[PDB]
Amino acid sequence: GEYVVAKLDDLINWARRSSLWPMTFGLACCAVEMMHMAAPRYDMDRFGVVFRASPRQSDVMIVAGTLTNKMAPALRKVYDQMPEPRYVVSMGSCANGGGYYHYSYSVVRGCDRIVPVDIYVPGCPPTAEALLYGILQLQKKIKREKRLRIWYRR
Amino acid sequence: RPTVRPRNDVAHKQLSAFGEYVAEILPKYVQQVQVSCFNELEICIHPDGVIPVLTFLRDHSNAQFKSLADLTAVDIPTRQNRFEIVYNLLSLRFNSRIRVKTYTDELTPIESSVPVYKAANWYEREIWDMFGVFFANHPDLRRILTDYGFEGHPFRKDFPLSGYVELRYDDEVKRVVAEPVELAQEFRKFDLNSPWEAFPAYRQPP
Amino acid sequence: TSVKPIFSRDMNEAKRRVRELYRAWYREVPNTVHLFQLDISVKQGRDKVREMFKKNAHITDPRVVDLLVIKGKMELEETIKVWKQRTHVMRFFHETEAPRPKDFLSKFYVGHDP
Amino acid sequence: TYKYVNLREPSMDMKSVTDRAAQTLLWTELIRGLGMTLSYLFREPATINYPFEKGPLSPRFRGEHALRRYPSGEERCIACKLCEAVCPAQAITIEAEPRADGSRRTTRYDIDMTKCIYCGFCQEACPVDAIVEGPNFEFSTETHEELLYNKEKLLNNGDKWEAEIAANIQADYLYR
Amino acid sequence: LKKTTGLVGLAVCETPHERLKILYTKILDVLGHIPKNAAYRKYTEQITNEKLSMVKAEPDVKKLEERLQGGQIEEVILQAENELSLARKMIQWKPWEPLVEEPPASQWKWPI
Amino acid sequence: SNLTLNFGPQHPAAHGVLRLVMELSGEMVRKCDPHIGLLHRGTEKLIEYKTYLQALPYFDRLDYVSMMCNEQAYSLAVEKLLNIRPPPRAQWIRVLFGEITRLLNHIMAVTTHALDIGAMTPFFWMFEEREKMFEFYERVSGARMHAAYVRPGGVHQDLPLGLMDDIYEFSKNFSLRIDELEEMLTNNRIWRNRTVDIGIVTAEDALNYGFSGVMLRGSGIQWDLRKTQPYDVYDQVEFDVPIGSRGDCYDRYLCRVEEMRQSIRIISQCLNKMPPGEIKVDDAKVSPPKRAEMKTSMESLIHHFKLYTEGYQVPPGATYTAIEAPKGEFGVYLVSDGSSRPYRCKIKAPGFAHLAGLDKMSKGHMLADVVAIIGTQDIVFGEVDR
Amino acid sequence: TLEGIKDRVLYVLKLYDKIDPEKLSVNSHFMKDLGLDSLDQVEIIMAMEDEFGFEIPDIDAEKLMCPQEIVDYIAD
Ligand code: SF4
Ligand code: SF4
Ligand code: SF4
Repeated sequence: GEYVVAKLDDLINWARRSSLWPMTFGLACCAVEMMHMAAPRYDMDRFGVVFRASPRQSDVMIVAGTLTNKMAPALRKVYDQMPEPRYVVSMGSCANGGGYYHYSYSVVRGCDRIVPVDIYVPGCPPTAEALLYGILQLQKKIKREKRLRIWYRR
Repeated sequence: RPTVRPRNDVAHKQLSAFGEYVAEILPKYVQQVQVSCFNELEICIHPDGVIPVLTFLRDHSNAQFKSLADLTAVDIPTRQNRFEIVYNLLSLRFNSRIRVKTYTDELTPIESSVPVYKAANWYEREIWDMFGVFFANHPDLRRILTDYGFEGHPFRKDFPLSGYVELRYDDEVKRVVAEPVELAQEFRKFDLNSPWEAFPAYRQPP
Repeated sequence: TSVKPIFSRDMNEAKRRVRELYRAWYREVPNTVHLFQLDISVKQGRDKVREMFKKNAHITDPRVVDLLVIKGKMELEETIKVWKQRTHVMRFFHETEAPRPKDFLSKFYVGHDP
Repeated sequence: TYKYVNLREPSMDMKSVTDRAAQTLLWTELIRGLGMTLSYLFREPATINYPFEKGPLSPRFRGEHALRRYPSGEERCIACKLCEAVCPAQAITIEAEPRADGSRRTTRYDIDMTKCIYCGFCQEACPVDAIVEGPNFEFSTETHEELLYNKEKLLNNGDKWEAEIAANIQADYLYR
Repeated sequence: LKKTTGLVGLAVCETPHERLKILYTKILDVLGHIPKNAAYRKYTEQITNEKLSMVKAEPDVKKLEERLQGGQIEEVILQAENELSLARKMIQWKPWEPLVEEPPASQWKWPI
Repeated sequence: SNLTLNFGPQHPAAHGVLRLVMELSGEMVRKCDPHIGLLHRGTEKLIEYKTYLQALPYFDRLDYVSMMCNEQAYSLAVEKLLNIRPPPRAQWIRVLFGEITRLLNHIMAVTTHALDIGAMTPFFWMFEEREKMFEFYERVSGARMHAAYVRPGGVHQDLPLGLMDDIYEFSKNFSLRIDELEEMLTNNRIWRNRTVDIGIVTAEDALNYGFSGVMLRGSGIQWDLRKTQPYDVYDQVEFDVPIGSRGDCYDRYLCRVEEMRQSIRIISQCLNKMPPGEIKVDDAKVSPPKRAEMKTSMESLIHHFKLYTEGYQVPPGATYTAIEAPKGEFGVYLVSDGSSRPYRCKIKAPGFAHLAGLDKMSKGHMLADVVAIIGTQDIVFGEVDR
Repeated sequence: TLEGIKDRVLYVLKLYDKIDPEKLSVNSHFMKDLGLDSLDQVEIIMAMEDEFGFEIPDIDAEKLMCPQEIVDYIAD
């Protein structure tokens, strides 16, 4: 029982982190470096992170750019339509905490006011390599999960 | 001199002569004509002259300002007519630019220039949205940049930089909500102006 | 005091445009509640409409009334055309904002604001 | 000077007509495109084996911030607040007072890394090379709060990365 | 004859000289209804008469174009059409009249 | 009926989110209503609380594919109000990196234009080239994108030794890369079926709707601000302006591909004609002195201190300054009140007028032709929304 | 059916909550007597519009300040 649950989490954690299908909100600048992560030099697809997905087939949402008050409701709705398990990666200063528009009347001061965030990737923009480091950091975070061990001990 | 921007005397004479030309032809509306030291010609007109002046500059054979490069507004609260409406036009035929300026206040409508330049359609929506200046006879005047339901005109000098409300998602009502703005760190106002005059050539009289 | 008008040339002309706006807003509330699936009642929505018109009752400047009507019509269009999302329509009700103390003693206890 | 990108008149002699008919019926211009993607399949890809391989950077790279020291170990920063003044994002917050030895030093030095635009203006404004953007770019965190650096974090970044920061400065200070 | 003006939506003209003569004559006719002292009439009449004289003397379309310095002859025809439209509008506007109103004292002062 | 085009494609794309409210009858588009503002961040109001140096990085983040070109426009506007002149080597560097930036933009414009239509392979081939040009940005500035390199007065730093040879190496092979792109698209009957006679705009309508750049030149209008109203050293380089004949998406696509070839032609001249000397105006009341001077000279330290706190004061006045940005005419109406912070800064984004013409250009087209038409205008909502 | 007009008109006003029926007499003035407000009258005119299936422009709607006037307008 205890042994099986440990190896079973190992399996599903391996599957979910080895097949991370992202939905990217290309909101602004940071989406350019996001495209460079899909470009041949880094080739995010080689890690199992597919190129195109669809909101309803996605595992991770990458908020790549500034989130304005006008866009906030639409971003929350996409997050609400994602099937679980779902993760959010906050990419760049704007999505992290408002960044260079932090004091603007029309900017959400961090996307973590709208959705829960798993990883914060600093930079303006973070380099494509910095984003890839954050994506591989999220895989390690998933590798640490213990859904069945916790469930079995309820 | 290597560090000093050179002067162009021929364009200053040319733009001055054309400025008198426009003043002589449109005396009903033209209030002032001036050319800057970097050779930009500005026509200051009564707001009633927006359509006649812009039509003349677009269609007249010696003007041919076919392209509306930009249309914006400047807020100067100390003026009775706080809003300055600025038209920047381009003439491809004569390889020249002209700036036409007028004015209005919070309650006085300006005539839509969409009939002269279709380009003006969105510019006027942006001026309405961001300064609250109404344009009469506009096909579809509504906000263009701000959020739906946004109150106030953010580019006015007396609108606070961070606004009055801010957004967050609230779990109790399961939607994004708007609340009065609170800042964990207030924006730090800086007084940067030196107490010594920099440019005597612009000194105002005592 | 001779000024260019917006639409109305006097307050009686302006009051007419105000009443048409109220009719349009009054009739749209039942549809608004349904299309956006609001959880307020139609009576609640109409009470808010009355509240918003009420707090501008003191105006005696026809130009200011025209702008108030102009702004009110734009808001109606955003609602009629479903440009507003559910969040936008519900911002008139401030459901998540706790009541603000109004009397002297209540404000004295909480802080320094008057 | 100008040129026409699409002002060619097709030749209507039967030979040229038949050439265009063969292209339509036999898809020759579509076959040609298949050759180009085929030629790429047999090319060496441009992918690098991250994290075992890394993208090339230069000494000027603007990465994570750090506070620097003199060789004696004394802090370079003298609380002049020029970096705080120039910061385009108002991301720096500084407080200072006389140190117990009378030295002009900071008591607070914070950089909100979620406000910062990583523009490097602070390290240009600094008169003593105290604040720099280091070469580290792999410092993403799991919480927002971990990106609000205080003076202890920034001093530790300086002690952590000084070996490389000093070399990068040595390689670029003659361009500054 | 050309094959194209080079400008999308602008068609070649088979009879440019005759079309120009009509348009400049129509402009001068419309300019007759503007007060004699209006600067618009005096200036518009002067440039129109200069262009019309050039059209009279030069029969070759290419050679006429270098004289007018107005681009393709179809562009020159289009401009004459706009001038004719403008002249009609100026009759309603009457911009030759005295300034409608002075601006407030410091309307055009900068810096404040 | 009534539709709403999605915010963005399912594949990763960097140009912003659009809310396009569409009227259709059958397959035909009856009306397009672009609802923008989803990336409006109040840049122009923020600039009013910044000194002239502090506002420069805001311009990298407008058309955030043409970073240094946006910087150059702002720098030219400020240099014009200051009445100073950047040094000749800085001007050559600014034209050199202006054309490198034009390559960056046109690769993004053309390959994402194909990627949205479904031709996705050229995107991957050409962003390996963009990756190498990001390395040029990072080597002069330390940043791959938002360099803040071009500044009023010149450029921040001088080219590192060995950079020009590497730029030559890249430029040597680039024309072949354009050739491979054309092999996939230029004569492809499917690509032509998606682009030819799509979004036709007449020369007169283009001017009155406020278009610029390729949107004008695709309709045969012979206008390029680098030729007619040259800035920096553009009057010392030789290049041809591509002109279209049919005013449609296909002619504008060819113009962008030819403009890429001319950019390589211009870059070749900048590499060969780069002169020696200083990189920022030798005028320590505008451009900060060298760090070695700041640490030895009393005057230099004072000027360093004041330039990095108060900033330099700009004489009162207003200018409209525009350049031939990769996306069309990019201008700034900059108002100075005599202090060290701008009083007003209106940004003229070429895509603002272009997206206002989408309704016109899409009349009587299919729902999928709207995809191609927003593609051919090359819209970045960072510059449209500010 | 004129006499029915009175019933429908007077019936609709009964359903309106702001008018206490003890004071609802066919000749009662909405403002002076019943103490309604201008916008309350607009709500009544809209209520009559649904009952009788036709519109009432503001020009005529502002002249109907008691039930009898409504009856006169509808029949005419
Ligand atoms: S974090 Fe920087 S690069 Fe990313 S969207 Fe914001 S300003 Fe642009
Ligand atoms: S890099 Fe720029 S934004 Fe970041 S702390 Fe330094 S000056 Fe401020
Ligand atoms: S880091 Fe440098 S610029 Fe900032 S306060 Fe310290 S000494 Fe001054």
